[PDB]
Amino acid sequence: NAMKVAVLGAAGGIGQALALLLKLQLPAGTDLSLYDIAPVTPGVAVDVSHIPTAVNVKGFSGEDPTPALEGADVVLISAGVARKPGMDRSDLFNINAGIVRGLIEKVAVTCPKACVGIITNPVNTTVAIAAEVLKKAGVYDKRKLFGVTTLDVLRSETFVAELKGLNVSRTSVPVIGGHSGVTILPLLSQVQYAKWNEDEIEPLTKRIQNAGTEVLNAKAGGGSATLSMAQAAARFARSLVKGLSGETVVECTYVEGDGKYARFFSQPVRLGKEGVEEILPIGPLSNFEQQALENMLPTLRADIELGEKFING
Amino acid sequence: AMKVAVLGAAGGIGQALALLLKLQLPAGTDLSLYDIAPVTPGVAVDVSHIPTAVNVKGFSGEDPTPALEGADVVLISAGVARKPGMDRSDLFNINAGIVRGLIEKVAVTCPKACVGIITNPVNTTVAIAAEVLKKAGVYDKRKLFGVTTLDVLRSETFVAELKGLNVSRTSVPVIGGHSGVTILPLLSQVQYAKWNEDEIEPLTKRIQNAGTEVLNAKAGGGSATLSMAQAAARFARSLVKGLSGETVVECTYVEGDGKYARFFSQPVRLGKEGVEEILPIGPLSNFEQQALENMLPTLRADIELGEKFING
Ligand SMILES: [Cl-]
Ligand SMILES: [Cl-]
Ligand SMILES: [Cl-]
Ligand SMILES: [Cl-]
Repeated sequence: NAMKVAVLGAAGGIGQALALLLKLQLPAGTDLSLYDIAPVTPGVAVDVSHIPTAVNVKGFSGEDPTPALEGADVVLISAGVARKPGMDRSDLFNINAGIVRGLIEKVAVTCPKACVGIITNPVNTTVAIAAEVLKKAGVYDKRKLFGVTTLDVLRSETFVAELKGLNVSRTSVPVIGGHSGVTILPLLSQVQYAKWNEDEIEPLTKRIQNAGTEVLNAKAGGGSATLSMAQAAARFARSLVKGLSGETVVECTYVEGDGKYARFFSQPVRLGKEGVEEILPIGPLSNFEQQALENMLPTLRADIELGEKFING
Repeated sequence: AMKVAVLGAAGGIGQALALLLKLQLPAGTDLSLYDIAPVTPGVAVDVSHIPTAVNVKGFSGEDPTPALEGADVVLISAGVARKPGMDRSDLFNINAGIVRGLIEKVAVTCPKACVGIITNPVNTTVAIAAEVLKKAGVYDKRKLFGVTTLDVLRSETFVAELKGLNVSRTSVPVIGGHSGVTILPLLSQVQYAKWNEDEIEPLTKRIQNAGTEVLNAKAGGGSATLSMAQAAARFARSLVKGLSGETVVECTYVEGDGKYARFFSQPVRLGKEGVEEILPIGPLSNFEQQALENMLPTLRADIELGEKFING
């Protein structure tokens, strides 16, 4: 089963780093298709094609992603602008909403059965945009639409391991909710081998929720979280590919589930041959987490409604 | 606890290289990032969120000394890249000065480090680095390298595709230098490959002009950055392994016996002091012997240009 992974937004900061990681991490025989408007894109593919791995790479540019999307099983969307010094979530939605819409319109007609991973922010909102564009095209499969939240997981694993003296490579931290601010809810109470003092929970939780700011407000001037976001995306794509290939994997991801909390909600999901295999429950929460969960819902629902309205008016 | 420093960590190669090193270096290795651009501390914070046991820190401003404290390996990728129509030598005027400045700081801050020059033109900038190191009275031939590893990746890739070999396990030696006519893949030493008369020259020319092929395909967006980062990361991993006591052999541009040129790329066993032993190029085919004769005058001029930038 020769998998095909397409990257829409392969010329941007996240996109190029993601192209590199996929070239190095994808299983042998996988096809990697890179697309973006900029004419540098075919050149990004040629650059990447020189790395000696058994992953076939092709690059495409111009206004039409259809050629790049041919036979795609996984479509990763990293197009648009990332959060940079002096930009609010409003700037992201302002620029990225129309970009995501146009790309999904092409996914809908070119590879409607692909699993789509939305990396472009704000994920809470941009995933709803994608769902509505797919619905309008009459091909919406909620098992195949994902908001990539994995970066919150990487950050959680890194900080928990640092603070509690655990193995950074083998520490597991579930993260539920959404992908921004108070919607990011790391389930610190479910981490093994970590004894928490009351005073550590809130500061660590706020640190994880506000981690993007540490990058933007770094000394001397700061920048965007380009590289960690690419690795988070690559890690997610890896899990999707495994699921599509028949291997059992579980990832916290933003999907349209039972709607008990919000239409879209990130929780553990077992991935399979059709994308979502089973949306697993969030498990037991501490009083702090239960409270944090209840607190985020109005913000999350608003993020969702903003994306739905962008397409439906 | 080994320490790897990247001078030019905010550029295209640099950022990608910071990412790969964070993911590929052994557990407990320190990674230090520096660039004049003020985004560099942010690049390190960005990379630090990736959960691996590699500790990373970033530095900016005009002084790289803080970034070089205790470095065992120093990778220099700073400077500008090619524009469509240029050869690697046309970058000399801008990059010669950037390399000199950085090496003056390496010379006084971490003179015992293995220095890998990625900044083009490598054939010349390595010579610049050597002479700067000599004026500081700390030049150690065993610790200065021109990174040619991208020629090896390209060779491995093109040979595996053309000859039906395993791309992960095909070994292709590459000698000479790092420029159009100085890159010499020793296709005759590749195992499991019967070469047709008409296959050798086109494949050699393809390996030699690969940098130009990426440059043209990017349509003004620069030269190779992503494959170059992996090539630089692989070379760094080999140096670290050598420094740690493991045996590894890599084709790399170093100051040897001067038989071909003062600096020449050939297989080198790496060890605790950097170069452990510069190995012979082995048997060459008639085509390879002739390709080697044809490059020597160009290679010698590339070196002399770098020597004259510092000495006069
Ligand atoms: Cl490699
Ligand atoms: Cl979001
Ligand atoms: Cl890697
Ligand atoms: Cl990871």
